[PDB]
Amino acid sequence: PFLDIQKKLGISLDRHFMFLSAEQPYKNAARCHAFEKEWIECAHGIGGTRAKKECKIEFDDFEECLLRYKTMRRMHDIKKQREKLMKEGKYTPPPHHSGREEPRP
Amino acid sequence: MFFINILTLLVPILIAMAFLTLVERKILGYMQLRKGPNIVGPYGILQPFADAMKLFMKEPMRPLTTSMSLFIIAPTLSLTLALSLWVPLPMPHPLINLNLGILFILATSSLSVYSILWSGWASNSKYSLFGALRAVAQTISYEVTMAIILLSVLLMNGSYSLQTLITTQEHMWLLLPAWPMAMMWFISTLAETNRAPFDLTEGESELVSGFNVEYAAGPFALFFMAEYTNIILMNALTTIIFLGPLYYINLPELYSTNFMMEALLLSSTFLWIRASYPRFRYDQLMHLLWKNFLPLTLALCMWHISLPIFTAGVPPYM
Amino acid sequence: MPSTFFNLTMAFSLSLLGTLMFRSHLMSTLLCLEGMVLSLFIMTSVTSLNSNSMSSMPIPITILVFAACEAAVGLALLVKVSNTYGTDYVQNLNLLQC
Amino acid sequence: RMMRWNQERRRLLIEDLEARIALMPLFQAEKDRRTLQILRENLEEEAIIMKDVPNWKVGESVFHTTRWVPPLIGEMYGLRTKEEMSNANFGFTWYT
Amino acid sequence: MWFEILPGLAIMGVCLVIPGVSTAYIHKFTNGGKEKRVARVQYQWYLMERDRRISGVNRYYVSKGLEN
Amino acid sequence: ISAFLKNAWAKEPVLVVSFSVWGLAIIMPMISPYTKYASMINKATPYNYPVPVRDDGNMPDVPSHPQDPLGPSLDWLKNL
Amino acid sequence: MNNYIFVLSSLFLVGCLGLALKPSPIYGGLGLIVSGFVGCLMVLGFGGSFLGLMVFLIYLGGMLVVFGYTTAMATEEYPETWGSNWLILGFLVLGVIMEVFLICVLNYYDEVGVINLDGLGDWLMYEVDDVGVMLEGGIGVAAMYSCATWMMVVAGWSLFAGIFIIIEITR
Amino acid sequence: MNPITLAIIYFTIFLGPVITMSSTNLMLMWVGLEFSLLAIIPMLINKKNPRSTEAATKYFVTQATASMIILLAIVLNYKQLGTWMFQQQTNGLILNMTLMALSMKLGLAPFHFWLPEVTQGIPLHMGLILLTWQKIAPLSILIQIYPLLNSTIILMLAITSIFMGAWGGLNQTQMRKIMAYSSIAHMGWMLAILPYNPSLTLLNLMIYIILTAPMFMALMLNNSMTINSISLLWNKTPAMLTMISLMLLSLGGLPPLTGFLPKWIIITELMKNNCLIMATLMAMMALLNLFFYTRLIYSTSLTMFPTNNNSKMMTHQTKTKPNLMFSTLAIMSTMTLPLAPQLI
Amino acid sequence: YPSKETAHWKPPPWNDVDILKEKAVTNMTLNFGPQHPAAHGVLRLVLELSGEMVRKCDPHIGLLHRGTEKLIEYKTYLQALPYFDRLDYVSMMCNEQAYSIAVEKLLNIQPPPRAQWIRVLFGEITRILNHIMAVTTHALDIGAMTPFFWMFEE
Amino acid sequence: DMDRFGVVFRASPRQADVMIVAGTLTNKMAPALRKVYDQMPEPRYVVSMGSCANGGGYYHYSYSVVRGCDRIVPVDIYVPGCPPTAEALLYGILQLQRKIKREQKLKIWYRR
Amino acid sequence: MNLYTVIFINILLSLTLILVAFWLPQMNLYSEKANPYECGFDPTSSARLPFSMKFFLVAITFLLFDLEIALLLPLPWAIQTIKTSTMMIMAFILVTILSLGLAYEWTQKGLEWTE
Ligand SMILES: C/C=C(\C)[C@H](O)[C@H](C)/C=C(C)/C=C\C/C(C)=C/Cc1[nH]c(OC)c(OC)c(=O)c1C
Ligand code: SF4
Repeated sequence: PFLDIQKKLGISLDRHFMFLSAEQPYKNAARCHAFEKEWIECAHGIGGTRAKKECKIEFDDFEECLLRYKTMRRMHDIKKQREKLMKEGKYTPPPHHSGREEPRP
Repeated sequence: MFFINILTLLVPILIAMAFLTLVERKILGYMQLRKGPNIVGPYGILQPFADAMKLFMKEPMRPLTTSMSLFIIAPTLSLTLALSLWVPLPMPHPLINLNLGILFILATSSLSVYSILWSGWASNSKYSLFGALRAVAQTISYEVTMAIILLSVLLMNGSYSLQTLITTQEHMWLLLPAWPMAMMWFISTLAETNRAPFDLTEGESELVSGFNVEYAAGPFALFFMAEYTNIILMNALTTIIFLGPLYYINLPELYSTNFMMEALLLSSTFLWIRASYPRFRYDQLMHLLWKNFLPLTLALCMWHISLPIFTAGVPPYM
Repeated sequence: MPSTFFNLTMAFSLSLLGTLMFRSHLMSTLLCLEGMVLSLFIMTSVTSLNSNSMSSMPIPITILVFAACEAAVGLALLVKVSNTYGTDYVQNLNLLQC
Repeated sequence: RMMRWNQERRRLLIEDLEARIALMPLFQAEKDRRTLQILRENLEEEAIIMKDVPNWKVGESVFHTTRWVPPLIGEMYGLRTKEEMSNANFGFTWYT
Repeated sequence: MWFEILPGLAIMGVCLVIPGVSTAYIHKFTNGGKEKRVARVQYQWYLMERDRRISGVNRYYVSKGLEN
Repeated sequence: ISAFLKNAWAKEPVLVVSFSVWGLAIIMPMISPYTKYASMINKATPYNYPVPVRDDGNMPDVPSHPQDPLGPSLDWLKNL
Repeated sequence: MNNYIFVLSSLFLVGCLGLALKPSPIYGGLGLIVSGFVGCLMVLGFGGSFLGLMVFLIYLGGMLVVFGYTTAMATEEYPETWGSNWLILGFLVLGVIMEVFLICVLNYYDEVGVINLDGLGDWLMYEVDDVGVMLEGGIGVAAMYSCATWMMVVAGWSLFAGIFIIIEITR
Repeated sequence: MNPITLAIIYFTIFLGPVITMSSTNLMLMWVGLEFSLLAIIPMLINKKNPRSTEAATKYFVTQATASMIILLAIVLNYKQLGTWMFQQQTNGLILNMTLMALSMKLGLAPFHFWLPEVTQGIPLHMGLILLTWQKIAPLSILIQIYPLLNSTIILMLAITSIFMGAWGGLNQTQMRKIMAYSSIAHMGWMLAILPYNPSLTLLNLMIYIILTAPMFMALMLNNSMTINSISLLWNKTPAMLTMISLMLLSLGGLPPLTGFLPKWIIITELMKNNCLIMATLMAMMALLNLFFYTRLIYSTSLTMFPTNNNSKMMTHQTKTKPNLMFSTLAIMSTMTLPLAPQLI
Repeated sequence: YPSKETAHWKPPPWNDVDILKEKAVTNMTLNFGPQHPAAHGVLRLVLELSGEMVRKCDPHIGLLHRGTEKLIEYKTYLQALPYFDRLDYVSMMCNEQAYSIAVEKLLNIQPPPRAQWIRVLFGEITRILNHIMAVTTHALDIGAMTPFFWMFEE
Repeated sequence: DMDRFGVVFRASPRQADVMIVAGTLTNKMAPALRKVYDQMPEPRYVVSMGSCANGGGYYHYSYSVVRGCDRIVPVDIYVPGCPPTAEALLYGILQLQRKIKREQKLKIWYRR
Repeated sequence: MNLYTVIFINILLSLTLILVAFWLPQMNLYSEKANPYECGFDPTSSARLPFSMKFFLVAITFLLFDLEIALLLPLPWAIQTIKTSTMMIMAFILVTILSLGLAYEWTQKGLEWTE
């Protein structure tokens, strides 16, 4: 920060709930805990300009966990192809996806 | 079968409203050294139906200065909220089991104000607007105390669920721990619902029937039965919270019966109070309910925060 | 979720467009500010519930607190404006140019 | 009296929670193998669906990492019906 | 006289008693000799979804026991 | 000042009760011995799974089983 | 019921749009109330009860004061409803139509990534904890009393000092 | 105002920015900005006249929107990255919206239209605080995120602030607006270099404060608010013309005075990055910033204007107002260039 | 620098206090009319309101003006007596007592002891009538309605 | 007691089914009476009560009196007296009840 | 959907009831019955004019106290934390601060109305 009075005195008024992997009230993990932890543990000691390209894989995995865009694309593609095939009459959905399965437990 | 449940929850409440009107008139009569209705039925058990039918045969008033949209929509909202408030009520097993029932009640009532407050504006007239602003003042007065009272009371229950109060009161009532909170809750239920001595919105001698002076027919009837439904609701809330009846898992109808008894007692108490006292002033109500009730309310909230701790009586989260 | 976040951001933008593009009254501007507050609240709350970040859930209550204090002082200024000019209009406030 | 009663309630709660603790493992095991079953079913269907499109790995990931990333209610229950999708959401939120 | 108020009070009471006993018995009738389940936390919902999927019929209130 | 409080108990007894109850709420937690069992009871509640621990071979005080002698005996919560 | 959340979001957009067109503060407050209701409903749809209930309560208690004020200050002889102005009615209709056309446009230039009409309701809750307890909203807010006690003091100071500010502005 | 209220309000004013500095959460940052907002309005509206009501309403309504926009930026960052800090790999639209709202908070052009109005609508104090202390936290936001800002609008806004402040102060007979346009120009000089060694931004800030505070005191000593009122100073308190002259000629940056150091070193660090013609334009409009200061100091120190008959009463009586800090701040300005390497 | 637009611009005041057309005090007006149940019979009572508190009261009576005095001028002294019963219509016997006393004074005649005694008796009965009336109607207005029904039996 | 019969007052004329002209009607108070009768929503009835309202009464020949509410509102039932005993007004109210009992409206509608 | 159903049922009850109230009866409309009441006589002005409110400060502080309620209301969950001292002190501070503000307003005559 501008005036690191917290680091001066060792207190944490606000710098302990800065992100997701940070002390949820009872120990319930937020989603992308692992991804954010890994990104942050890569980007430590480094600052900025070097972390933005030496810790890019981990940030990209985090971004896909949180915003989760490529899985939307993947399922949308699978669904679109399925609808095309069912319209053409090529695909035949099974019982365990039409609503008739043997429940496991 | 859920729709049959809706029936068994809704139609008897409406008959209860209708006969509460009769009970009000007759109790006020006998307190006033007279007999109320005893003509139209054997002992006047048809006057409510007569009033309803006659009100729905009268021509409604659509004035010229009015805003017809809010005008027609306000009684709708009034009755809808009065009738949705009965939904989570555990008597003992509710129709809709919510985890934040008291917040549902609070928000529903704070929205029920807007029926008065939009009908008064839409009905373009003076006494109408007077009633609306008096409703604003009334709500400003009572809402804070209602919330903090209810907080302090449930601070020994452990949740906002209404059904947990039954187990909180398995061996005792919450009236002996909190009779002061119960007093103030009662008088805030009396300020809510616009019931005497805190009427101050249809104050026939100050205003000429505020927020209903331009309403004649079934709309006015809707406002009427909304009021007389909220009365029974608030008595039901007081007797679920403080006057906890006996659950007895094998005998739940016992809970329902004792609930009936206590709710009737507290409603008759509302009517009694109408008959006994004169009306407050809507600034004297503020002075009362800020300068006497809110200090003691905050002090007793501090007390009820301390009390689970220094007694090792912190309740459970389910 | 992306749909509703888009819609909520467009709602914020509409309320911002509103409070920028003035009309005669000022109360309407204050209400547009309240609407922006509300959309921001819902965005924060939905992000927190999605991510299951119960550590950030104290943020929207703070938003409501400070926004209501903002509304309070705005309404007090409105009381003063009416006591001066009488009619709430923002066109009467045109004497600091000179 | 309230003190003593809430004292007992905080013990009945201990009992209930301890039962929950004792039965967490069975539910966890069954949850695991059920999720894995559903994912294998999705995969065995995606294979026959997208057998024809030019460049498509059927069990491909969206992550550079290799560790277990638990799925979510849309990947799972994606190819399934609308009732299952609308009970995953809106199932607890809309009480029984 | 004051006992001429008890008719209206009686209708009122018979009408206020029904919403409770009716809800209780409807719950017992649909769910079957059982109180309607409360699911205040996700764990209870998990238990009920489980018991649904155990039944063979999509009903959480059959209570399969030690016959399995 | 005793006379002042004597006057205030007659005129304006609502604020006297309020200040009394405020000070009582602040002072009584300092007094009781039961005040400390509250945190202990809130701690005892197992909302989350007690995750087991690997036997390093140097965990004597840690039990090998639920109903062993070791660990925090919750009998202080019984017969409190 | 898969388009539930999208309908709620669209209704909220329309409420805030009719707000931004600025009729008298009566109908503006009506719009605030309806939009806060819708906000509560979607916050519940995403698994949050407390936050929605509190938006509803706060905005109701606020629009009460707005009514009390606008009857005194922001009142005219003719309060200018939405229909009062042909131009406002036209911009309202045009705004609905424009947002509909915009949604149908961005559902084309990107198959998915901003809006998914095709898969709608499939991406709401994102990894619920199917087995859980002591997990609702309210624990996180109650952390204002433990592990986030600076939010509590700073908010309390805002309110406290706001009282003095009110008195001074009004005096 | 009773003392309890003054304690509360000045504590809040002091704690707004202090929370803004000593906070890593952007949301507590926003909280501090809102304390600065809330607590200023009582003392703006203290004298209770239409001018004060208008000033307070304009301030409030302009700052609320900027606050909401900053909160939007923060919430969009939280959605994007699940954190409460503007990292790298954020969206330039978020960062630029933050910059726009912060410029509206400061008073930069083309968001400058409210500052001279508001400043004229309020006393000399509450112009000092508004122009000095309220600028410090909004600047702290930018200083904390300087390697993330786009180096294009950051400079267009600076250039617009320079030009418009110069041109506006060219024709203002009112002094409370001259100070405002000076603020606009100096914030322009700051914001231009803020992506380039932000230590110099704080340098210009400190220099600007040290120049403006004693100038406001000078105006306070006789409640001078006009060229004609400051011109009647060769009779009332004529021992101040020396310091007023040197302070104005430091504000309009002339070399031997330390008010040229910030412009000089800014031009240095801008020519070290091939930002040449922008610096040329800025340096050439600072001259017009100097012109009206020169006109003013003609009017008050070099070409003594007519006075009145009733100004002899002021000569009979005595004064106590110079707080002993006017001297220190006026002499540490105007005479501290040879110590510039220790300032940088 | 004098533009065309800044030509009408006037320099501000020295104390930052502009002279204004102080807004007219447009108090609100209300007919607390005759149908109103608190209007004790017929009473227009135009009153001005700055909210819900009264800045001016102008009672426009004239709604039970018949012309009793002119009709009395046209009637005899006995024919005119029931007008006095009908003037104050909750204290009837006292009004006719006053009229009777006046006509007796004009006649230089006194009534006997028994008549005077029953006259004062019924005068005090009228006092109890009107005091019941006043007290209980005042209470009705204020909100307390049971004294009315308790005392109207008496 | 009137509430025994279902006859309770309401202050607003729009929540009212009947008006009882219990007093003297003056030239200054007649517009108000007619405004009130108008504002009453139909079905609506009028009871003239007392000689001063049936006819002009004891103030028939005066300059400020209308010589009957017949000229301003249509009266359904006339109650005589100065004053009429409340016994008598009650008789007249029950006579108005009997009048309502024989309205035969839907009958004639069917016979249109 | 149970709750949605209950509310729709109540809604439709109210609307059917209003439909009956409007389209069942008979109508005889004319301008002298559809104009505002004002007790027999005519209004001297419109009701859409300023109604000076004399408790506005009380309204604003009610808003702030509403926020205080919103801050106090998480306590039933705050009590099942392990600390039970920080929450105690912080709730004490919040309530005491609110009471101090109420006392300042009271003494400065903010709860009194603007005569
Ligand atoms: C539960 C029942 C209720 C609340 C009813 O409203 C009450 C019981 C009935 C009333 C009030 C009857 C008649 C109305 C009326 C407006 C009379 C005129 C009047 N009123 C007076 O005083 C009040 C007088 O005072 C001397 C009068 O001279 C005159 C002429
Ligand atoms: S009692 Fe006689 S004088 Fe009085 S109003 Fe009736 S008829 Fe007229």
